Amino acid sequence: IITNTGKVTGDEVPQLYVSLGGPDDAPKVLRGFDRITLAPGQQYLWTTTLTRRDISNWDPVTQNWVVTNYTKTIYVGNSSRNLPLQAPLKPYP
Amino acid sequence: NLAYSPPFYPSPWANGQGDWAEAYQKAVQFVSQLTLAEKVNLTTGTGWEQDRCVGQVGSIPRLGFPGLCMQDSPLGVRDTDYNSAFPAGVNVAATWDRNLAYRRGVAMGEEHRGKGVDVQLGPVAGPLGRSPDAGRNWEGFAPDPVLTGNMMASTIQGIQDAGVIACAKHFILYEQEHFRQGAQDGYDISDSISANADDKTMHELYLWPFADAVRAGVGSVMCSYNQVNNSYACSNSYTMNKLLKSELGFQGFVMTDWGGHHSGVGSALAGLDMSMPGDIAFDSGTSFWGTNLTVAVLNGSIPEWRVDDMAVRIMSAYYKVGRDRYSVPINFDSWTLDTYGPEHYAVGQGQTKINEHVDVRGNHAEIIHEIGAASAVLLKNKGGLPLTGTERFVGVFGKDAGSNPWGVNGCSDRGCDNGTLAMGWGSGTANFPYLVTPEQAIQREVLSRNGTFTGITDNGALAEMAAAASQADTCLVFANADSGEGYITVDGNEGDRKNLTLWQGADQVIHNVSANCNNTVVVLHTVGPVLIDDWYDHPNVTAILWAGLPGQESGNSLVDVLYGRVNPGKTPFTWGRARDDYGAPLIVKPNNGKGAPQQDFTEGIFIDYRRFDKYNITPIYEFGFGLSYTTFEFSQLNVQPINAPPYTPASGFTKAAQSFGQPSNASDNLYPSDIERVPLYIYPWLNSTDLKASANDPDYGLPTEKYVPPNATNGDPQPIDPAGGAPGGNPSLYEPVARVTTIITNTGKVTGDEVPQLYVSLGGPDDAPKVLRGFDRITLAPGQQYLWTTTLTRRDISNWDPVTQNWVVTNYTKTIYVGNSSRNLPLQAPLKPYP
Amino acid sequence: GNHAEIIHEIGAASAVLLKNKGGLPLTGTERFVGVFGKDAGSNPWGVNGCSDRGCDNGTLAMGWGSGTANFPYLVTPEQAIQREVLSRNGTFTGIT
Amino acid sequence: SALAGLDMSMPGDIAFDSGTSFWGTNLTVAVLNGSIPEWRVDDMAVRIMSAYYKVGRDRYSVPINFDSWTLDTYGPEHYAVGQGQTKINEHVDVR
Amino acid sequence: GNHAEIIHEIGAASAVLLKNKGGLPLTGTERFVGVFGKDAGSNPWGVNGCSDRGCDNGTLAMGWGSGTANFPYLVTPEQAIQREVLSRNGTFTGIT
Ligand SMILES: *[C@@H]1O[C@H](CO)[C@@H](O[C@@H]2O[C@H](CO)[C@@H](O[C@@H]3O[C@H](CO[C@H]4O[C@H](CO[C@H]5O[C@H](CO)[C@@H](O)[C@H](O)[C@@H]5O[C@H]5O[C@H](CO)[C@@H](O)[C@H](O)[C@@H]5O)[C@@H](O)[C@H](O)[C@@H]4O)[C@@H](O)[C@H](O[C@H]4O[C@H](CO)[C@@H](O)[C@H](O)[C@@H]4O[C@H]4O[C@H](CO)[C@@H](O)[C@H](O)[C@@H]4O[C@H]4O[C@H](CO)[C@@H](O)[C@H](O)[C@@H]4O)[C@@H]3O)[C@H](O)[C@H]2NC(C)=O)[C@H](O)[C@H]1NC(C)=O
Ligand SMILES: *[C@@H]1O[C@H](CO)[C@@H](O[C@@H]2O[C@H](CO)[C@@H](O[C@@H]3O[C@H](CO[C@H]4O[C@H](CO[C@H]5O[C@H](CO)[C@@H](O)[C@H](O)[C@@H]5O[C@H]5O[C@H](CO)[C@@H](O)[C@H](O)[C@@H]5O)[C@@H](O)[C@H](O[C@H]5O[C@H](CO)[C@@H](O)[C@H](O)[C@@H]5O)[C@@H]4O)[C@@H](O)[C@H](O[C@H]4O[C@H](CO)[C@@H](O)[C@H](O)[C@@H]4O[C@H]4O[C@H](CO)[C@@H](O)[C@H](O)[C@@H]4O)[C@@H]3O)[C@H](O)[C@H]2NC(C)=O)[C@H](O)[C@H]1NC(C)=O
Ligand SMILES: *[C@@H]1O[C@H](CO)[C@@H](O[C@@H]2O[C@H](CO)[C@@H](O[C@@H]3O[C@H](CO[C@H]4O[C@H](CO)[C@@H](O)[C@H](O)[C@@H]4O)[C@@H](O)[C@H](O[C@H]4O[C@H](CO)[C@@H](O)[C@H](O)[C@@H]4O[C@H]4O[C@H](CO)[C@@H](O)[C@H](O)[C@@H]4O[C@H]4O[C@H](CO)[C@@H](O)[C@H](O)[C@@H]4O)[C@@H]3O)[C@H](O)[C@H]2NC(C)=O)[C@H](O)[C@H]1NC(C)=O
Ligand SMILES: *[C@@H]1O[C@H](CO)[C@@H](O[C@@H]2O[C@H](CO)[C@@H](O[C@@H]3O[C@H](CO)[C@@H](O)[C@H](O[C@H]4O[C@H](CO)[C@@H](O)[C@H](O)[C@@H]4O[C@H]4O[C@H](CO)[C@@H](O)[C@H](O)[C@@H]4O)[C@@H]3O)[C@H](O)[C@H]2NC(C)=O)[C@H](O)[C@H]1NC(C)=O
Ligand SMILES: *[C@@H]1O[C@H](CO)[C@@H](O[C@@H]2O[C@H](CO)[C@@H](O[C@@H]3O[C@H](CO)[C@@H](O)[C@H](O[C@H]4O[C@H](CO)[C@@H](O)[C@H](O)[C@@H]4O)[C@@H]3O)[C@H](O)[C@H]2NC(C)=O)[C@H](O)[C@H]1NC(C)=O
Ligand SMILES: *[C@@H]1O[C@H](CO)[C@@H](O[C@@H]2O[C@H](CO)[C@@H](O[C@@H]3O[C@H](CO)[C@@H](O)[C@H](O[C@H]4O[C@H](CO)[C@@H](O)[C@H](O)[C@@H]4O)[C@@H]3O)[C@H](O)[C@H]2NC(C)=O)[C@H](O)[C@H]1NC(C)=O
Ligand SMILES: *[C@@H]1O[C@H](CO)[C@@H](O[C@@H]2O[C@H](CO)[C@@H](O[C@@H]3O[C@H](CO[C@H]4O[C@H](CO)[C@@H](O)[C@H](O)[C@@H]4O)[C@@H](O)[C@H](O)[C@@H]3O)[C@H](O)[C@H]2NC(C)=O)[C@H](O)[C@H]1NC(C)=O
Ligand SMILES: *[C@@H]1O[C@H](CO)[C@@H](O[C@@H]2O[C@H](CO)[C@@H](O[C@@H]3O[C@H](CO)[C@@H](O)[C@H](O)[C@@H]3O)[C@H](O)[C@H]2NC(C)=O)[C@H](O)[C@H]1NC(C)=O
Ligand SMILES: *[C@@H]1O[C@H](CO)[C@@H](O[C@@H]2O[C@H](CO)[C@@H](O)[C@H](O)[C@H]2NC(C)=O)[C@H](O)[C@H]1NC(C)=O
Ligand SMILES: *[C@@H]1O[C@H](CO)[C@@H](O)[C@H](O)[C@H]1NC(C)=O
Ligand SMILES: *[C@@H]1O[C@H](CO)[C@@H](O)[C@H](O)[C@H]1NC(C)=O
Ligand SMILES: *[C@@H]1O[C@H](CO)[C@@H](O)[C@H](O)[C@H]1NC(C)=O
Ligand SMILES: *[C@@H]1O[C@H](CO)[C@@H](O)[C@H](O)[C@H]1NC(C)=O
Ligand SMILES: OC[C@H]1O[C@@H](O)[C@H](O)[C@@H](O)[C@@H]1O
Repeated sequence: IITNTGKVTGDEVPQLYVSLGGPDDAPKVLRGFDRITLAPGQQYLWTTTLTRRDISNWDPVTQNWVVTNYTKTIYVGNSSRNLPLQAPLKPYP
Repeated sequence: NLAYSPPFYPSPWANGQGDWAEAYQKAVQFVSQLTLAEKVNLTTGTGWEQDRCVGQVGSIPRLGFPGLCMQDSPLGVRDTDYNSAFPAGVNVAATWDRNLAYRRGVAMGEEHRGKGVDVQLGPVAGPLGRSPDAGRNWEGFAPDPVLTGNMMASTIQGIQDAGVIACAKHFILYEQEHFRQGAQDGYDISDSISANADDKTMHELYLWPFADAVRAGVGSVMCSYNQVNNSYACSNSYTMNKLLKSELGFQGFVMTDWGGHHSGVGSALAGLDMSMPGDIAFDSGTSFWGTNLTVAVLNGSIPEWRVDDMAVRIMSAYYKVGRDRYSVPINFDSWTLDTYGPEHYAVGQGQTKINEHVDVRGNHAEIIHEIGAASAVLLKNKGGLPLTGTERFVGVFGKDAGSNPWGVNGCSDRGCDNGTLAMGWGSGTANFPYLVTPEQAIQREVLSRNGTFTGITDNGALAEMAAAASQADTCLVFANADSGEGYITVDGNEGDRKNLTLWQGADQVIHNVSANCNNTVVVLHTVGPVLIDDWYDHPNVTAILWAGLPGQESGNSLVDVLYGRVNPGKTPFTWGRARDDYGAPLIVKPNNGKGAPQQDFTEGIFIDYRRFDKYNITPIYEFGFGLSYTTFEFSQLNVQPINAPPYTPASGFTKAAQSFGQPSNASDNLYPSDIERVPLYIYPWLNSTDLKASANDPDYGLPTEKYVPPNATNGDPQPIDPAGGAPGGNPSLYEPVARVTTIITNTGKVTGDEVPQLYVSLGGPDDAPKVLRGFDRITLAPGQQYLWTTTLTRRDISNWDPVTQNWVVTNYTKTIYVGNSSRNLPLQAPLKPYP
Repeated sequence: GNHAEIIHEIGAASAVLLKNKGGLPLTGTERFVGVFGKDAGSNPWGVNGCSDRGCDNGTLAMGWGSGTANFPYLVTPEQAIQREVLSRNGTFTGIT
Repeated sequence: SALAGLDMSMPGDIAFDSGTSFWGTNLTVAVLNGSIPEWRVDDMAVRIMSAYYKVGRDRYSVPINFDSWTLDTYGPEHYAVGQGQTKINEHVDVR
Repeated sequence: GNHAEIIHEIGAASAVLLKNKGGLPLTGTERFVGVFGKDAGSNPWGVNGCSDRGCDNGTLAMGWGSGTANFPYLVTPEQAIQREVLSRNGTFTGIT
């Protein structure tokens, strides 16, 4: 949820970064974004769907895309460093 | 003896193909999560005046879904405030400019979006324009399937690009107001008028602009009030299952016109998706759907796949245009402008904040102004226009020049003609933020250049007019003609116009000013054509300008044309000498005893210019005609055949129908205890697990075979229609067959606009001598040359063959005509077969 | 000539504010401005339509008789308030 | 390059106005002498025309109405060698 | 105050058409207008950038010395003509 906490209508660019988890991976990588207009005090539920590719690495050995064993962490916010909310991706039950 | 509408079943289910694939997938994923009761909520409106929008289906609170809001109209947001009032569709048609149509669409969708509206109830392809005097033709575009079809597509794209579902209406053969909901004028008739047309006439005329709508991505279609071969349009399996969903491949949803719904099971199986406003009659507390549709699925009378397809089609439209991306809650109320009031307006309950007074107009005044100006049509000009700006004394004459004394929004649904005319009456309206009159704007312009001015708006004051006309340099005379939806009657005009002549006593005003002023310029604000034979050729009328219904900037857009700053369009309808010249008289008296009146489209394709052309009737001004402030010449016609792959009829089979959830039990469809049941409010729930008692239907209990036609419940793979295969029809119909190039040259002194027009003679004995198949709008400086290139499709040179139930290129030779009106076509060439 | 300028200046400066509890000046941020009354509007017989201005058919800008002159035009309260209101993005209705 | 997956050579010569091409006449000869299978060049042509038909050039085609080398209304078609005088700019407003 | 208006009206009325065989008036629909000359443009040092206007660095609207005044702004020929040409969808270029 994204809420306009100010006094005027405004545009936000919510962003979704993923940490793939491995020791050679980048701390995080952009995998989602949108641009929304919200009036004052308005809420928006922002829904993004990640794909297999968005949580894979390229493995030279098998010459294919793999989801490594490392825990993937999803971060949400409005720049590459303003990421107040985070959560791990768990297996489906 | 009595026209019959054959059955076609089952109701085609949505196929997830082509441009609809992403939206279908999201719809499925959404509807897959739903209970039966939640699914029924998407289908059924909550009752007349029970929520905030003109139409509103229920919510799905378990998933945080607020429902959908359906709001009028085709020319702006109806029944609110701080919105714009756009020009009428007939003016858009008169521009002959697709990109202006597009831009108006974006602008309208933007206002709907900012008010929280999900579906905008337009644009209008039906009425097409069968009869010049039918009351709602101004809401639509033109009596020509190509012109209207192109404007539908452009308009729909605009709307839907702005994040709002469009709704093509009224489907179909809704071509007059009298008897559209049956009994009126003291006549007792059992049922609405019935439009009876043959399969070719349906295909070559009325349905064609719907195919364009569907091909353009239109998210919804509204079925009409009238019957079609004596089955109600919202109950007609041939029009909704066969024509719209099978042949045209429509992948969105079909809603009822308001009170157009006539059955629960029949209508659902005959292809209907949404019931508006959701009750049987306004505030009856009863619905053919709602509780009844919950029961009809529970008791096996309607397959689960069908109520799933209604929901999947509804959410497909929603996802297709991006409704999940534009979060604006409903911030207005259609019933009152009060800030506070009842949510449930019909029963005075649930007091809350119902209008936020949000201003959605932005810079939309600019596209309204442009369309206003470009849409004006200069029918006559002997030097009277353009005005120089330095006339010493300017007279403005006629009530149509000035304002409504009751305020711009003073008469509900614009049901009056008390001044200048910028919009007809009925549901097809919006409230104005202001209206700039011709009087206001002309006075400002004349005074900007120190001219003197008088405005005489009492059409009774003939001595005063004569005297001032004796003294003025240029007399500007204004006259109008009004019409609208049939629930409103203005001076004996019950929606439909009771004649084709001028309103407000303007004829006499034209006569006395002409007599005294040798530089009289007449301006017409008419919903369509009027008979002008008695004054148009008067030597003192030095120009005639049709300005239609220009919306809120009427007079500002008018002065741009008058002073030559913006160039005029072309008439999108015929101006004939006499009424009888149009044919297709209105049925204003019952012609079937006490049964549904019978409107036979005996004329076939022969309406407006096709009729005039066929019978050699000479109009005063022909379809596609208009003068420019310069001259144009047409040269070097070249028709180049393309080696089209031969026509491939479609074949193969649909997927089998699917159910997205597990079957529901009556036990899970009871009113939840925590719900306070609003009186007359339409809900999906059952009083009890006793299905008969919860439906409360006098006729409850028959097995399907006894009241429903064969194959209505067939969920197995179906034959793909040979004329279908994709939205708009078989893709092989849209294969290019010819490339037409022609040179247009501005041979005059001033810059101007031309509307080049391409007409095709299909060539057979029963074809029209020429039908429009292409147009554009170009601006040329003096001496400038332009090569106009049009690519003709197979559909463009085909006829509908009832025998083979497909489109066919006949053996008769086709002739391409190129020029700037339906009768000024100096260049022609046969369409040759590819070597 | 340029005599409009003096007519305007006398028009303005001759106006008398008898009562004012808060209602004037207008701020230029009004969202919906209504104009009410036949005296805000035009004479429908035209500006010089009644001999010697011998009538009261719209806004009153001059009494009747020999103490009169013909108008080159007459800008009404309705026309001008509409213009000012629209130029500040306001909505407007005139009921006359 | 043909066998390595290239489909179109732009601007077509080896060097600018060199009069020589790695394809052109060379590609004709390469196919005729067996060095390049017919399926390869056929696949070059198919892939080119697949793009053309994908976006609907067959629907939206209009003749070229401008010239990249000069704004003059009249000039040479074959700008590089001052040849083939004709109307090369129609000055069409596409804005 | 509103003295811009008299300045504008005198500006215009003071212009002298010395020669004309077709070039004036402009139609307001020319497709490409070129403006040429350092006299069409701005003083790059600002409108009041030379003491007592003691320079000729752009368009000339006033001579130098005590017979001068500071400008609130100066609408140049380039500025106004570009705005007018573009208002009628013409193209434009200014070479100063
Ligand atoms: C098709 O469908 C449409 C839509 O439904 C439909 O539209 C309707 O058309 C109607 C017909 O045109 C139309 O009604 C006409 O309206 C005319 C204007 O109405 C307004 O003004 C009048 C007159 O006001 C004058 O006069 C009165 C005094 O009587 C005074 O009080 C006023 O202040 C004002 O004064 C001025 O004139 C004085 C002298 O008269 C002068 O002394 C003053 O100094 C000053 O100059 C008001 O009374 C109204 O209330 C409106 O405000 C209206 O003029 C016209 O009336 C005439 O015709 C009617 C028949 O249609 C008669 O009932 C009526 O008595 C009038 O009859 C005279 O004129 C006709 C022809 O014009 C003539 O044949 C008559 O014999 C008679 O002649 C005498 O007078 C004329 C001039 O008036 C002289 O020249 C002669 O020599 C004679 O002396 C209509 O009433 C209606 O508005 C419109 N409806 C809508 C909603 O749009 C249309 O009808 C349909 N078409 C068809 C073909 O069916
Ligand atoms: C599960 O729960 C369900 C939810 O409650 C529940 O549904 C209800 O079922 C009952 C039956 O049990 C339904 O009542 C019937 O409705 C029929 C249809 O009425 C409407 O449509 C008529 C036109 O219908 C044609 O077109 C439809 C598609 O539009 C087709 O489905 C139809 O089959 C029919 O097709 C024919 O015509 C087509 C051209 O139009 C053509 O393509 C096709 O090939 C074929 O020729 C309308 O005329 C009708 O309107 C009339 O009546 C209403 C009032 O009802 C008025 O307002 C109108 O002005 C007008 O006069 C509807 O819009 C009815 O036909 C059927 O009526 C017959 O039977 C009842 C007696 O029970 C008689 O009162 C009536 O006079 C009729 O008699 C005729 O047929 C009988 C045979 O039964 C025969 O004896 C007699 O001689 C005579 O000719 C009946 O009213 C009800 O609609 C459903 N309700 C809801 C809410 O959906 C279901 O029962 C439950 N199931 C179980 C198992 O429990
Ligand atoms: C309002 O009322 C009007 C008047 O009723 C409606 O207009 C009618 O609409 C009908 C469609 O619903 C249409 O029906 C067709 O008629 C054709 C021939 O009719 C001729 O006679 C009449 C009357 O005597 C004339 O007035 C008319 O002008 C004609 O001269 C038939 O050829 C059509 O049959 C085919 O389609 C129907 C369904 O539409 C199928 O049931 C039927 O099986 C036929 O289809 C097969 O055969 C054709 C033969 O050429 C094939 O081309 C086709 O693809 C199919 O082929 C399969 O089967 C064959 C073996 O048969 C096999 O070899 C092949 O491989 C395939 O598997 C049809 O009956 C009326 O003509 C039309 N009337 C008029 C005057 O317009 C109007 O729509 C109503 N409107 C509404 C909204 O309700
Ligand atoms: C089909 O469409 C219709 C029409 O939209 C839907 O009907 C509406 O359903 C909603 C949700 O049930 C309902 O809203 C409730 O109105 C109640 C009656 O006045 C309110 O009492 C209730 O408020 C409570 O819940 C809110 C959140 O749900 C809380 O924020 C609030 O404080 C209240 O919470 C108290 O009570 C709840 C139990 O109700 C309890 O759990 C809490 O702890 C707390 O004590 C709702 O806002 C509308 O009234 C309905 N509209 C009408 C006209 O009746 C219908 O739901 C749709 N059908 C389906 C199947 O989806
Ligand atoms: C489901 O859909 C069906 C329509 O297919 C819909 O049927 C309507 O139900 C009402 C209520 O049973 C019917 O009302 C009848 O109307 C006639 C009108 O002249 C009256 O004679 C009857 O009156 C008696 O019964 C009432 C019962 O509530 C009493 O209150 C009253 O005093 C009388 O004793 C009766 O009202 C109506 O005719 C049908 N309509 C049709 C076209 O069949 C049903 O209402 C829908 N269900 C839901 C839950 O919405
Ligand atoms: C087919 O493709 C081949 C390449 O795969 C292409 O080969 C090129 O041909 C030209 C000759 O036609 C070669 O150019 C020569 O280069 C040598 C340098 O080593 C020069 O000696 C040659 O003479 C130049 O200088 C002379 C001075 O007297 C001049 O008289 C003369 O005109 C020349 O300017 C000449 O330039 C070139 O080396 C090859 N290129 C490669 C990369 O192998 C062949 O031309 C193509 N065929 C067609 C029909 O296009
Ligand atoms: C502003 O527009 C209004 C709406 O058009 C105008 O009001 C209308 O004015 C005409 C002429 O005065 C009236 O027509 C008369 O009607 C009577 C009887 O009608 C009665 O029945 C209807 C219901 O069907 C009812 O609504 C009415 O109140 C009446 O009781 C006829 O016998 C006369 O011959 C004549 O035709 C309209 O009735 C009236 N309509 C409304 C909705 O008020 C008004 O004149 C316009 N004002 C200006 C300044 O132009
Ligand atoms: C804007 O206008 C100012 C003032 O006219 C310009 O500055 C002036 O530029 C001229 C030419 O470069 C200078 O001339 C110089 O005179 C000295 C003698 O004092 C001589 O030795 C130099 O070789 C040269 O001829 C002039 O002094 C100078 N004046 C001032 C007050 O600074 C300036 O160039 C203009 N700028 C633009 C961007 O157009
Ligand atoms: C066309 O307009 C002229 C006015 O410009 C009309 O001429 C006047 O007509 C009346 C009535 O016959 C004469 O008494 C006047 O002397 C004429 N005025 C002038 C200034 O010449 C002329 O009659 C109009 N034509 C028609 C057919 O009505
Ligand atoms: C207006 O013209 C009519 C004829 O159409 C005539 O009978 C009448 O006297 C004229 N009235 C005036 C005031 O000129
Ligand atoms: C539902 O039950 C109430 C009584 O609780 C009754 O008044 C109403 O008529 C019933 N509704 C139907 C549709 O039978
Ligand atoms: C139902 O459709 C099938 C074709 O799938 C056909 O065999 C059958 O004749 C139809 N049934 C009736 C009763 O018309
Ligand atoms: C209008 O009149 C005023 C005063 O004479 C004058 O300043 C202005 O230039 C005039 N305008 C025109 C276009 O003649
Ligand atoms: O108000 C919603 C609907 O109302 C009906 O009365 C009209 O015929 C429709 O065109 C309109 O969209």
